[PDB]
Amino acid sequence: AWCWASYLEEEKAVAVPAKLFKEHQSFPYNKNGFKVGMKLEGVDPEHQSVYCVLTVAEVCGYRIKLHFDGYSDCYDFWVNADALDIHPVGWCEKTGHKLHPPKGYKEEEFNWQTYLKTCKAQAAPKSLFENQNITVIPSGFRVGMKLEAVDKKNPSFICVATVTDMVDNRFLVHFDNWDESYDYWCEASSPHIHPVGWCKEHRRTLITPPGYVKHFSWDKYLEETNSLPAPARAFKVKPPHGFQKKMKLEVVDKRNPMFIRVATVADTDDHRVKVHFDGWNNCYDYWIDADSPDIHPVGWCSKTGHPLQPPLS
Amino acid sequence: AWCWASYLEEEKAVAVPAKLFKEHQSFPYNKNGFKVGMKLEGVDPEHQSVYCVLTVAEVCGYRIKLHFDGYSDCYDFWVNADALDIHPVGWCEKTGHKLHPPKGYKEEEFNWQTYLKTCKAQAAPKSLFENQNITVIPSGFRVGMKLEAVDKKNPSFICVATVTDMVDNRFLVHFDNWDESYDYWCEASSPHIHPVGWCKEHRRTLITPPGYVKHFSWDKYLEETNSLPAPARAFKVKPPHGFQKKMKLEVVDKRNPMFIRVATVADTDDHRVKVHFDGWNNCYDYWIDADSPDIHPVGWCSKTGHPLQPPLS
Ligand SMILES: [Co+2]
Ligand SMILES: [Co+2]
Ligand SMILES: [Co+2]
Ligand SMILES: [Co+2]
Ligand SMILES: [Co+2]
Ligand SMILES: [Co+2]
Ligand SMILES: [Co+2]
Ligand SMILES: [Co+2]
Ligand SMILES: [Co+2]
Ligand SMILES: [Co+2]
Repeated sequence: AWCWASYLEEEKAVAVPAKLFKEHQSFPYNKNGFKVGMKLEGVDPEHQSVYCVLTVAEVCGYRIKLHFDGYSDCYDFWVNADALDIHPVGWCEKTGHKLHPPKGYKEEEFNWQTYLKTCKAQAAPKSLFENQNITVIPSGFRVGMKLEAVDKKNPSFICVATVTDMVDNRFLVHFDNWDESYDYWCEASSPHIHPVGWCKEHRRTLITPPGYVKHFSWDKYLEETNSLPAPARAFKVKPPHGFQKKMKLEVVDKRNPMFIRVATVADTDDHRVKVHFDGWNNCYDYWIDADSPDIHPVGWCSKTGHPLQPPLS
Repeated sequence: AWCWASYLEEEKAVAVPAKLFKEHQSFPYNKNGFKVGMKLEGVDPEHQSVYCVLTVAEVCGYRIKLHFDGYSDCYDFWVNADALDIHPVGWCEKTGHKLHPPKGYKEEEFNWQTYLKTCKAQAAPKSLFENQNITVIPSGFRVGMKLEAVDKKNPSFICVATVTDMVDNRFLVHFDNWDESYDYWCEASSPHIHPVGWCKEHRRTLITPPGYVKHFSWDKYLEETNSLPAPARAFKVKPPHGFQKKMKLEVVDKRNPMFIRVATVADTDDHRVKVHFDGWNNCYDYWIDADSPDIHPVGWCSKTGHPLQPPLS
């Protein structure tokens, strides 16, 4: 019978200290009020500019598995009870964002009120959303501003981007003249964004928009698109995460995300940790942002009622 | 007879745009009120924690050559009329900083009033100091806070440092357990400073203080020295400078600093430009911070009454 106490002893090891985990990573303040069958609205994680109709398909401790109504279960995904890119039924209508209805339906005709009755289902209550009354820190970022952004789907490339929306303390990065498939949400301290002129001065090759870098001028482009660059003072410095090699923690199995496993910090860089699942081969290691809501301190699973997968026997 | 107009034409070249130069680099707002013989107080540029008695030895356009009273002329140095690390007679006494008197004198016995009469000289008036009433931007930096700083004298090395003083919007970086010879003044956006934990996560080797990195803990050290780390949010992002290769500008000859020469941006990095003096061999090129008060737009010398050395014949 395995426990963290004796495991730390035998292994002569140490946990990543609790104080290094941020609010969404650490022990939650409250219970998981979500119930299977509850419906809500959510950003499609692979199409981050798109809002979708979602149902809680499963609940596990402080986490929920969400399902795209009327679509295949292969798209299902797990987030914690306090996730940021989920909203209550009605939020899209309230804020004027476009809501993708379930499969078979027309966007115009969809009507939550009738849909909830048909499905004999309740919407998750508004109290559950940790994002209903977020304290808005002042920011230099505004919709329309341009900048230089890593393509998260191809992180080798830095590209011309624009802020196309803002919600609470987050904003949506969109790559000019590309499909919205590559959009992503981040904040002002993101290590994946830089002011215009960054690439040139760091000897990196800026990917310019399709239909247009050996000539490209930011100035000409800003002028022709009647746009402003995000001011440099708007960007913030990402605090060092302080995670060290060999420290222990609990982390979601990216590949079988129903599980959380005992893990070790194998490696570290300026904004990522390389996680190793104890007892597994090293080819199951992987890199994840050190601020990720899917890594947690020792004890998280216990305190929140989620099973911890012990080290592979 | 050489002029910038015809030189730009013949060379088929372009000036660095005026708008890229910062306030201390660009055309000044007022004349140079300094006069030879005027006395003042100044930071010793090679010992930046030390204040010294200085005399204006020469005036050229908007610049002044300053002399350390009673010491060798080899120490003389040039700054612009609006320099930051010069202060009026009496400033050290006003602010409680230690003033190094001229050679031969005792620090305690030195007395500006009697010294000015003996030398039959006037102190530069307080109006001349662009630093007398500087608008103080709010900052997270406070005296005592620790951080990681490049050694500017050996910029290969990042080392453990502390903020040991603050004046207007600048602060003094001091390397723990080293001589003060390595101190230097900077601001919150300096590319030479980073929060604690930076080095470890960027695969750099932090130089720890003498008398103490394969074991070093920032936490233990902060605790034992009863000190706080400068918060990450206090650091700011250095705006890209926008200087491009082949662009023309005017710049001080670092090696014979009485002269300002026609120059070309030869190379660029994240915070520096490599200047080339037109007509000279490439072995006279050198690197300088792109925010340096010694590089200026085409026309600076004309408008301020400083001679421009044309391209070497
Ligand atoms: Co569709
Ligand atoms: Co577009
Ligand atoms: Co797709
Ligand atoms: Co990254
Ligand atoms: Co970094
Ligand atoms: Co002395
Ligand atoms: Co010291
Ligand atoms: Co010395
Ligand atoms: Co440097
Ligand atoms: Co940089």
